[PDB]
Amino acid sequence: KPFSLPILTISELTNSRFPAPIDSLFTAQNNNLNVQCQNGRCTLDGELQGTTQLLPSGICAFRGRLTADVDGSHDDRWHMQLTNLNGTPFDPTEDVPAPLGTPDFTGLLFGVASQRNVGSNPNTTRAHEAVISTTSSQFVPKLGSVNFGSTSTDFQLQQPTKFTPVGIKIESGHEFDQWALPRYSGHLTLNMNLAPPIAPNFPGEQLLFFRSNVPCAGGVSDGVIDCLLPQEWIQHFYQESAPSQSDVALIRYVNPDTGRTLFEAKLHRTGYITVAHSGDYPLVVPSNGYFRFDSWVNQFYSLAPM
Amino acid sequence: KPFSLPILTISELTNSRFPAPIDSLFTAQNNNLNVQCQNGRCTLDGELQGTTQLLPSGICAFRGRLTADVDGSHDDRWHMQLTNLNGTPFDPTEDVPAPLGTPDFTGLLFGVASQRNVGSNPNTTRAHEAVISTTSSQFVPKLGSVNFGSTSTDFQLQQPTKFTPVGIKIESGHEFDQWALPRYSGHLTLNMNLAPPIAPNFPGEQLLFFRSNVPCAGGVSDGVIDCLLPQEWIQHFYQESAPSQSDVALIRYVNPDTGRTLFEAKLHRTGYITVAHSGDYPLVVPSNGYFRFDSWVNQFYSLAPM
Repeated sequence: KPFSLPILTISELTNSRFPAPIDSLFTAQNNNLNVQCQNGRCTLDGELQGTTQLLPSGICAFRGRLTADVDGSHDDRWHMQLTNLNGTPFDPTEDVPAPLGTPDFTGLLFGVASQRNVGSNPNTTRAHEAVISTTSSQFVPKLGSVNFGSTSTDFQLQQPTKFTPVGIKIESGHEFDQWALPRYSGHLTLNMNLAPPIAPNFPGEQLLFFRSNVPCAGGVSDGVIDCLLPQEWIQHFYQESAPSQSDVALIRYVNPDTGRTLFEAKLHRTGYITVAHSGDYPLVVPSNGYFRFDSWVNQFYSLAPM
Repeated sequence: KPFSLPILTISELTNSRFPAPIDSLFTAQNNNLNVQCQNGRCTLDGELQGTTQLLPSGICAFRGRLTADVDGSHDDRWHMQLTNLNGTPFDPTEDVPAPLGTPDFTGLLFGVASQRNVGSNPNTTRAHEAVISTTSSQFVPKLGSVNFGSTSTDFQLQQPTKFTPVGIKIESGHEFDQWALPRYSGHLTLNMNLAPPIAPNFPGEQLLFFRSNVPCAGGVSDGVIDCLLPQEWIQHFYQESAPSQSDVALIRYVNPDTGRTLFEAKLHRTGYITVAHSGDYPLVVPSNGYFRFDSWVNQFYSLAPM
């Protein structure tokens, strides 16, 4: 079964680490960065890794029930007992770092918490701005719960609850670090079942990122979130499950109108891209362009400079 | 090129008319309902119709700039001049009903309006709850603008602005009607370039819907939004572009574990499903099940009763 990429321009792609469109492509200078995001991780033959699931609506989202109000012990007073995103009960013994979709960054996640009542007063509803701090002592998704704070006090306990992500938030003491994983089991615990760290293994090569500037609810921020593979590619690989014939798939960025190849890159088996370049650089590419699979190669293949 | 469906269970599908997961399948009694949604419209050979675009993040979303504050003339004081979702300028002469992604229902759309400054004070940001009424006189997306109201007055004019949808809202005088199209060019205008109305053309057959219960920011509502094709199918057809060999594709709902076919349905060329059934009915199907393409048939094919 031949490997392939979907035919999608940059404005037809979704970030796999935040529900947002891709804004640009970016290659970053190497500086011993531990790149170990847990969303947007997938092998080329379609094996999802880390906390990666298929739905853009699932990325940085939560589902469960509010079971406690801990006002006066924590600023994030609303205690949310999690289920899986599909509503099945969360199983802490599953060999994953956290429930699928859980945020993989350090900072304030801004969104909306909503409820739809069951029991008496069925289908009464409410929804308000809410913030989840991924550094809070109450951010323990692998243990089965997270907390959020809100300006509104109009939340009901023991009712079905959903958190819809919208953006990030910058506050004093809460800087945003997209490459620092949260502690999924809370303070003084270490993470387990992680998708491995990623890095170029070849001299002169740098990682290529799919970059989004996501919304931010106050503070100075470019809202940058970089993913290794767009969500549509992950969805595509999952469907196709094409066997990887080598550890490296050469891909060509093409202009469909002219037919010209604009540059070439290495698409690695474990699901990331490298290019031959030195220095930070936002790629200057046409709006109609996209990657195409060329051929299987190996680790020793020398990329034409970008 | 052989036609096919993606292999996705119900909990791996996204609604094409609101960014939400599919919750259930539902067949509805016939009662001369004008079904003419404009999102989630696509032919089986991959031609998008109405206001349909590819990104779940684009469904019911807006992008543009705030260019006026009309407080004291309209409750929805913030005047948002639209661009296309990919940032290109909106072109009113394009043969579409409205910019791609525009909501196709009557009611209050609840979400978050956010901004990221350009010019001096670059990358300052803000985001607040906001509501868009699709019945407002200021809801004129085909003319190039929409308005929203907000509890916050902290919005800046002439700055890049985005509206992220979260749910619907129920207020007195603003009932929600998922099957009534808004007036894309405003009061006293009629819509143009619409994807056609849909209906069963066969005795004993009813439409099958992919149903979501979406969030709601107050009021009694089941939050039902029904789409004709999930977004992933649309994305799949767009990629494949398999020629339709007839006007009807027989599809089989299957249990992968047992191998059994649970029921059969007609997948029509113009992009909707019918089943043989009489009465409203939420389908009782296993969580692991999904549709598979069987064969091309014609209008005269008689479905096994469901």
